[PDB]
Amino acid sequence: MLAYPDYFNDITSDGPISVDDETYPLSSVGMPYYLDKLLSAWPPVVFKSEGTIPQLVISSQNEKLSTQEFPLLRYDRTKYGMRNAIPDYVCLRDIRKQITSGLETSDIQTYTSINKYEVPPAYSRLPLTDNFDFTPFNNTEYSGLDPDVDNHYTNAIIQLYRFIPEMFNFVVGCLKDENFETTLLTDLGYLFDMMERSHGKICSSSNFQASLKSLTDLESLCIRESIESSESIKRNMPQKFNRFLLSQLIKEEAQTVNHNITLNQCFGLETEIRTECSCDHYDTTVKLLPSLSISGINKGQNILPYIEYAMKNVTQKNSICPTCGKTETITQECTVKNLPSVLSLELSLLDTEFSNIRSSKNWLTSEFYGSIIKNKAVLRSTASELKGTSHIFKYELNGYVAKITDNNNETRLVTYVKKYNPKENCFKWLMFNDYLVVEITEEEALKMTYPWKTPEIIIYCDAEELRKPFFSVDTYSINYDILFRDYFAARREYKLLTHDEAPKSGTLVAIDAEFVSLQSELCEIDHQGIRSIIRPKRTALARISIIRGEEGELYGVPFVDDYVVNTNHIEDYLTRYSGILPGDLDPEKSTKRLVRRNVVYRKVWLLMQLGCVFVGHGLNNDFKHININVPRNQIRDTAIYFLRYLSLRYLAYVLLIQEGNHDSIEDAHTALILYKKYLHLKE
Amino acid sequence: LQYHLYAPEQPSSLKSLLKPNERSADQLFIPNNIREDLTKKNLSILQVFPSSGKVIPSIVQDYFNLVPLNFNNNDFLNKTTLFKVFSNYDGKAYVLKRLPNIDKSMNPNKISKIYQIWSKINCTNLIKFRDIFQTTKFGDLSICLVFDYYPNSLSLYDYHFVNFPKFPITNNYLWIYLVQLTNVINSIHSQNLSIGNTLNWRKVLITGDPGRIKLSHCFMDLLFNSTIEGQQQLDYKYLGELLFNLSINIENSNNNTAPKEYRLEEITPQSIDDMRQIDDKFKDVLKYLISDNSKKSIHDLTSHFYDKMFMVLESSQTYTEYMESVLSRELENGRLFRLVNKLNCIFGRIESRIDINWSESGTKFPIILFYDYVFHQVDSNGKPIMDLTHVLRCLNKLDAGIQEKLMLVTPDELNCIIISYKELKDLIESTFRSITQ
Amino acid sequence: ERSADQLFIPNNIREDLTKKNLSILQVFPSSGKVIPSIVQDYFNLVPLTTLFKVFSNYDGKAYVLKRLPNIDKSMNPNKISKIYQIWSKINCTNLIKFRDIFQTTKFGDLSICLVFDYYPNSLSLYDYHFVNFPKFPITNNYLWIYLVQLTNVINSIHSQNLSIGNTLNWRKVLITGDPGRIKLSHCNFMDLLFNDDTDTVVSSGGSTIEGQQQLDYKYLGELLFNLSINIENSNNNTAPKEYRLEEITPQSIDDMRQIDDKFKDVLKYLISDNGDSKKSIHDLTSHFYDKMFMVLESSQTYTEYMESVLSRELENGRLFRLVNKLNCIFGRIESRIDINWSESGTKFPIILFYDYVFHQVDSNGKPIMDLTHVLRCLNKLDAGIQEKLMLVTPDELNCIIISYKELKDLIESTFRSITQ
Repeated sequence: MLAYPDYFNDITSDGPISVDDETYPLSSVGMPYYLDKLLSAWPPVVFKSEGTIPQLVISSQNEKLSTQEFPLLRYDRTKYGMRNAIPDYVCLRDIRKQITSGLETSDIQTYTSINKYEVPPAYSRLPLTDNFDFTPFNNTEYSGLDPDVDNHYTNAIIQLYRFIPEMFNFVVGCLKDENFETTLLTDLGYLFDMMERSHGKICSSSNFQASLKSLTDLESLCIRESIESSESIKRNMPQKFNRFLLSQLIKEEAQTVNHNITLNQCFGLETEIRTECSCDHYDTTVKLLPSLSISGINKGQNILPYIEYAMKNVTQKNSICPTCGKTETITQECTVKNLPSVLSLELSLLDTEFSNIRSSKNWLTSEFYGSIIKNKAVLRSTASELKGTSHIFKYELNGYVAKITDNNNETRLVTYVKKYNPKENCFKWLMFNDYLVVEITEEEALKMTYPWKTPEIIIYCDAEELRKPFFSVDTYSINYDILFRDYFAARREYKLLTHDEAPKSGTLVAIDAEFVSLQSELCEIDHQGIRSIIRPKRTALARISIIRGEEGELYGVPFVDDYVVNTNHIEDYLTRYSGILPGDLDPEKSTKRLVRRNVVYRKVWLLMQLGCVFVGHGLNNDFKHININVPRNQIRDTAIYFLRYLSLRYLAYVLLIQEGNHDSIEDAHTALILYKKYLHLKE
Repeated sequence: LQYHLYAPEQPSSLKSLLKPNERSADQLFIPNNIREDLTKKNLSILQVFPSSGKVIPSIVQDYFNLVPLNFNNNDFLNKTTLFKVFSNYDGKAYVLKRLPNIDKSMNPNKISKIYQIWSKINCTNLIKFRDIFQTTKFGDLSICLVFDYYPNSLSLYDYHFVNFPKFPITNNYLWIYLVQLTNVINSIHSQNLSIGNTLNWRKVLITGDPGRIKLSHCFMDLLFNSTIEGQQQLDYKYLGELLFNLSINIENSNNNTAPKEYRLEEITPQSIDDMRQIDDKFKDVLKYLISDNSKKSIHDLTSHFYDKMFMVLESSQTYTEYMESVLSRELENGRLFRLVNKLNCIFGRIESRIDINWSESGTKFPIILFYDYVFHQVDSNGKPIMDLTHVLRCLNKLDAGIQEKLMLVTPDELNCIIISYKELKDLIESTFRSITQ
Repeated sequence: ERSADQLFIPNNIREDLTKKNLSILQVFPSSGKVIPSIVQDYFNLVPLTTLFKVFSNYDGKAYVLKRLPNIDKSMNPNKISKIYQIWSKINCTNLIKFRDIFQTTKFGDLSICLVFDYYPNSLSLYDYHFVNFPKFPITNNYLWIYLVQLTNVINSIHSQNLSIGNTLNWRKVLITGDPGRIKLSHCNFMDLLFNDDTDTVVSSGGSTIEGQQQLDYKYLGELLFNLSINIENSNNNTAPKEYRLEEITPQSIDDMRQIDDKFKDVLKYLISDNGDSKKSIHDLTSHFYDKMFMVLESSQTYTEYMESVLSRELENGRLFRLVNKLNCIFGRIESRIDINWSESGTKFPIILFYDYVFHQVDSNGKPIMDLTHVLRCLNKLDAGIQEKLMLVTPDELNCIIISYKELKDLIESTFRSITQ
């Protein structure tokens, strides 16, 4: 009937014209008279897609198994997202330009905006950061983090974990012993010590990030698999990072002397997976997992059912078993036996679900009660609503990390957190975006209504355990051995400390350090004189030297003189400004070479903890690149107020000579003498 | 008879709000005014009305399918002088003007002479003059002229004050008018021929905006049963009449007030000096045109304004580039359309619909996946949306042979296929050919 | 071939333009950092090697980038600002527009880069007339046109008190579009950029701008001279001879063989220095006159031609929109397993109709695609005509009757439902 030629349409045409004919114009058949709007009329839609900057145990398929030679089948989170989605559009010019002070100082701390869609100033990108002192951004007593590291988003996550009492107290606790073999746990401990110690100004994650980057050179396979603007891609990474960090830390806490494995208890989830099929015979496994990843279908009122399903779920995936090679759809059922003291939630969802979540009111529950019955974990909002053993655990929201996409459609990460105040028996809510810290109201904290905000990571903790106080490392007795002995994994001379001198509060020591540049600062200049800094400078520690300050000048013997031997494939060694070998690399290096592994950092840190004052040509630059800050009490240095800074070699001749290549100990020594001059000079 | 429902322009506020990268649906395509004009042209040329053997000629000379244009007549008394015509040779139509009831047969030699002289001259902005001939089909012993058509052309008079919604007549345009008229004058005088004194508002038609001015009638007396130089200079005054008269009614034009017309006799230099809103250079030019001798030369007149001549050239060239751009884009749209037709032909086949994914075979799967990729678009946040410029990019890229690579994703989201556009074009064309035979 | 002034009419327009946008679209290079991935607002670089074709981020409008490969030290940003401010304002048809100048380290050497509007498949006069096969031999008319447009550039540049420089040679001025449209490129920005002192405050001695301003006249003379003289070398296939102000003598321009003596007078005016030159655009143009009418005439002619060819093609865009919308609505994954889109459902006629238009059966035995069928169906649907169509399920027992208007309303309703 309808087949060509039909009587309806084709009756006029004697033979078919092919679509590929250019001689035959499309105008050949005119439209008849129309009294109404055409379908071809296009609705008033804006088009944002063009000029988008590209790139920001089973195989094959289940039911897709009819294939040509072509397909390679790995997918989802790693690359893109939901099928054929259009990428959001970001314009670089608008991205790199915006901030000086923002032109605003006081109004920047306002977290609420009258417009629902508008992104508040606090969430907006903060300016990048000679030396500049940013006072107005943080009025709280809790430190913020510097945005400049290899990948800054991690900060958001770390700050969160900082407020988990168990986590913090444990990791800071592990500083008491050596534990040099564990990079991440220790470095994170020191970082924790920074954020804790300074009720005040900012701390940097640089050493942590460096160590992590060095480490990446089953979980390692996962994060490496996820691995390939420089900073741009949060695509699925932060979730994965959460898993990697947690799991790795558990792996490392094994290596500590006591084998404490407290994390294994605290974040630990016994996961029971049962596979039902043939040719696998039967297989049942149980494994401890740090975090649970949430997905789902409704089969809601609020977040809890998602959690419940995450804890007990049966899913069907098509697998090939190593037992017998039969490849078929297999059914796995996994349930978790226990409820941890602290649990971490990784949100991987269809964006539609994110929409539905934004639609719901108070979708995130401030607190909930939960217990296991049968083999099935159950979680409900109120004690009575569940009936059972009445052995129930109270879980309160400790904090969460949220992704923010502003109007320019660039992506940043921010942290929401809760802290206990023992007096008044109260809770306070805080937001951390990089070096910006704001005390905020609960109602704003829980509100999911905002369209830019998407939840990424959510951390829940036990009510009784959360209210336990935070403890600084000072309460524990600390191992000072590395100060008194030598660990080196050639320099002329130096003398290790003995038990007699007793460095303590008031003790005087001298220090200087020398650095090597891992990266050069690169600028781009458009019209109208705007300095765009792309690829920021990456600097690493090279040499550290500390000499005795007891009895005034006294002994000329160095407390420690150390080379750090770090290999990131340096661009330039700055040999002129500071003597560097090069080739300090561990295998071929003739010098006392120690993997920094906090150890030099440990010397300086135990020193500053004991409260011994530091001397130098200037403390700030050096300490800033050592990734440690010390109170002004220890701070005193030679350089004096002059029309910026003052140069030491210049001052030496004035104080009576000088040479082109200067050992660090020399600068430190001369510095110490200069301080001695400064005291007696008085008026 | 007319429809503005082809497509509504998007609201002005949106266009104002648009970011530089951001495009709107009309901007991808040909703007409405040009397409409407061209469409009206096509319709007006193409329209053919039925005819009677005895009321109107079946065939005349080399010409047929005659239809009268009843509306253009100054004759007022007798049936219309001018008719629309389709030529036998070449088509493209043309215009014909009838000259009825001639006293006595004029010799063919004279007609041949007139033809040779007026055919010899070729100038744009001067309506091309085609074959002239005498025929009996009217049985009035009638001699007729043939011109190029140049459809929907309005006289400057009709252009600004009446025919369309009234148009503002800014002096800038006046400059262009002056330049083009200067061109036709120079071109006709180059053949030493005399102008016709048809230079007044009427009979001077505009086409091809911005302002392409052309003279039509351009001398009819030579057909009929002072020296050359005298007339040749005399016309300067006529042009002056035109430009002055235009110049004075500008204010009347803006508020669409009724015009005043003035003859060259009424013109006073002081009155010219009196007028405002005009560039003193152009005023000086008008002064040159109206005043009596030092014979008036093309040299001096053109010598008055060099810069504005360059201005006119600039405008013309810019517009040319504009038109090229629009033409390129729409031709591209056509090709792309055909492509979409082939892609559509392969996709969604009824034979193919019994799997949850719609590919019948495994060979056809990648193209179908691609179809899903281009046409079935999902916004971020997970809501469906259809972009066009995306579609244009993918289709355009596919038409070419370029090696850019695509990650195509299955409807499971579990799986993917990696493919290069060259392989896609080859695959689509080969498959299409296979299906079609 | 040789023609009257139709001059801007190209031999084959469709081929040229299609090839042009095709040339615009192509990007080969990716992997290596020899050519970096992204520079400022610019990306998708392809070499033309110091010179690249680039797609901008901001505009999304393809442009070209000039690399300017090594720089002593950091450029005084104010100078760059000066260059941008000065040349961004100027607008000329025959001078390729200057959009953005910037300094970048992305090459891993210190490079300053310029960006110009794109004019694809454009060749230099050197290449166009003499070497590249087949070569169109310079006819006096074309020469006149060249002269007029370059003169335009002279007027436009000098009117803003800037000098064009030593770029007036033919190889640095390219043609855009095959037959007649000319454009020049670089304009010697090097003078303004690389100088420590230009304060643009003349002492009593006076400014140095005028001298260069005359120099431009001289250079124009050189270009036009070389082209005009090498004409015979062009007509027969042969290599050209090059000349310079130093080498150029009037006795020879008078000893020229095929040239209009008027052009000889023009060349003479341009090449010669006089005790008082005072060369103005006015005098030279006074030499010119009618040739302006020639270029304008050709321009209008080309406009008319393009309008003519465009007329046939204009309808297709609409069709594009229509098939695009229908395509949007038809095959969505969620729509695949819905009960509405099933054999008994509201949406079913859409599938049946689409099958009807696009999926044809010859003698019930194979597929065929008729174009006029597709256009007829689509046009009639767009118009929304009250006319009835009989569609089959096709489980062949029962059928559905539907009118094009109802199809139109239904389709738009569905589309609106999917969107928004």
